[PDB]
Amino acid sequence: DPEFSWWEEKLTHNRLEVKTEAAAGVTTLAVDTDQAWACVKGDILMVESVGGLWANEILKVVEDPTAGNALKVARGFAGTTAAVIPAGTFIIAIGTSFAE
Amino acid sequence: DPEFSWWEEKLTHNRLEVKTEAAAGVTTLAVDTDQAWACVKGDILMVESV
Amino acid sequence: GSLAPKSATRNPVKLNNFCQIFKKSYEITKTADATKARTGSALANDKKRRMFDYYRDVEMAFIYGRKSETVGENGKPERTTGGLLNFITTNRTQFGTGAGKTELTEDSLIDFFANVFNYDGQGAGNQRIAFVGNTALTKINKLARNSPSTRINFDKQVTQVYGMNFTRWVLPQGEIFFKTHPLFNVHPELSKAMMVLNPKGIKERVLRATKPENDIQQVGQDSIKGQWIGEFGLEVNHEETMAFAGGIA
Amino acid sequence: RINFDKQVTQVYGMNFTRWVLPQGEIFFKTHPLFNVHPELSKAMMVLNPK
Amino acid sequence: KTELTEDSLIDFFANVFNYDGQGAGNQRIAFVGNTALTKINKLARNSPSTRINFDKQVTQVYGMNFTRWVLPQGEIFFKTHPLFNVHPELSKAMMVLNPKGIKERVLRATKPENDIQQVGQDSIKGQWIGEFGLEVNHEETMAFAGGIA
Amino acid sequence: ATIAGLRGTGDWGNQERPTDFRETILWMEPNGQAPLQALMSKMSSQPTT
Repeated sequence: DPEFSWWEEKLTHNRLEVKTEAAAGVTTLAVDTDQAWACVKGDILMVESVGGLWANEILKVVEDPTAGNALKVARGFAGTTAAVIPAGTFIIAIGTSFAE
Repeated sequence: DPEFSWWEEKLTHNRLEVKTEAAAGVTTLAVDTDQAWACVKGDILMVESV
Repeated sequence: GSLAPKSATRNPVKLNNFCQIFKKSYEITKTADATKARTGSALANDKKRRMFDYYRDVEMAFIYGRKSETVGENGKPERTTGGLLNFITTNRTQFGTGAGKTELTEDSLIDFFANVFNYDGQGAGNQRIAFVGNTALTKINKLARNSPSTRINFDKQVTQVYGMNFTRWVLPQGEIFFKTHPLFNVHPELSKAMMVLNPKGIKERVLRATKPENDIQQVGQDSIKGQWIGEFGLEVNHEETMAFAGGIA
Repeated sequence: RINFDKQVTQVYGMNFTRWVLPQGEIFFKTHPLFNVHPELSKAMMVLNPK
Repeated sequence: KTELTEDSLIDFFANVFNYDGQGAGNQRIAFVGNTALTKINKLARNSPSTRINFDKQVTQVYGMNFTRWVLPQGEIFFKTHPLFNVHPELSKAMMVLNPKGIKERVLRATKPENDIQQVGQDSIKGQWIGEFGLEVNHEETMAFAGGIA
Repeated sequence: ATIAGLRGTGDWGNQERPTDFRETILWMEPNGQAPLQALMSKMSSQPTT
């Protein structure tokens, strides 16, 4: 044919970006468009910072998202300290946790 | 078990830390807790300096 | 002619860690399973992605995990294992410019590496293995190249090859080998990380090995569902022989 | 540095076609259509043939 | 305290070679901590006339590890003491010794001893006992330094 | 015996469930180029009366 097509795909991290200022104790976060569809209940997320040494707050998703830009989380998970999440902070997934 | 454990010990110097300032003529020294058990009668100790 | 002295003794220290449960699942309708697609079988494609996600999650958990135990939503215990960063407390530093961050120079990097060789421990020897990102390795090569006392020598003409790539650092106390971590290279910030460790001091304690599980869709539903499940944790012995670094190198 | 033992003799200049960096290496070749054009001569396209 | 440079280190080292002593010779043995050895290597590497020469690419190895220092009057051999390494403050200390000038005088050698518990007591007791001494002949052929860092 | 709901790892009585242990001690020892009694090794010995 005078026209031809092909498909490509990559495998990478599951990374999200916050869009609104989130104070400590606020259990609902806002992300970019359709970025919440990639997380389900039981995912463990961490707040990023420059360089390595990610000893920051850890979040856990406690309810399956119903919108593409909203997330319900538990703050201070795994004994970490809840802290203010700035406007443009990134968030990355670091595993999965379940009860017996 | 969902929980596991292990033990470690380290062979090193015997050091004690003073806790309250002591004059030049006081024979009793205050140290941190449980550190005094390490020493017995006849031990020779020396003051540390940088 | 005095008598014998009194006796004294001491006891060791104890360490702990937990096991964690990991789950990943995939689902597809029975109608879509019969349909033919140009790309290929949809069910087979999904399992590849979910395996990649599962392995990546396990790796990240053993690197950046934190130890805790709580009561779950059904009243049963929920546990998370702690990674290397959790156990490494003596030797960890953040390079950079600003408050709380050390300026990165050749001397600072040399001082950072010197602490891990004070105690022999067991099997540690005098060599270590470090995992880095591409940015950190490039910074280390630049630090070596930009040193005032380093030169590159050509005979009468520049010819054949030019550049730099070395992976071995020699110190009076020991020696370091460098390799790059594929998961570090992709991320921007993770490429500025360095992980020095001795393999004899780390082991994986497993309660239930990874296992596939099938036919977990709701009864009477027209779909196919699968899953992967495992329970296992991490053990680190002599943290004084290991170090973790952040910042551009 | 470019080194001569005690006196510059028999050759001088520069001709190399490999660049090595920690990630990989680059090989350079000259395109005949690029050489004969003034502006095209300052062009570099790095590509994976496969 | 004395500020530390390469010249200060050389001046410190030079004072032990003025006298021949008990056939000491032109060599000495140095016991150091890790910090002092690292500082000595850094001082050697940072000299303005020092060069490290790769041929065409920084390719295989980089760093520094040497244990011999040469002086116009003699030379020094280094070696790290395990006890100095552990202590934070002992790691920045140096000992310059002449091995033929130091001896150990022994009256009673170390001996295990058993059954020290009291008669009729339900326990086990043991101990180690000895009696030693030290002799140093020519103290001006040797040196001691601290806080090299 | 009787506990509300299904049994878990937190439901045994006292001392019924022991955890997992590595039944030994891992020793940390000073590292260096010289022997531990470095100064003792270099000297010679002579008896005294």
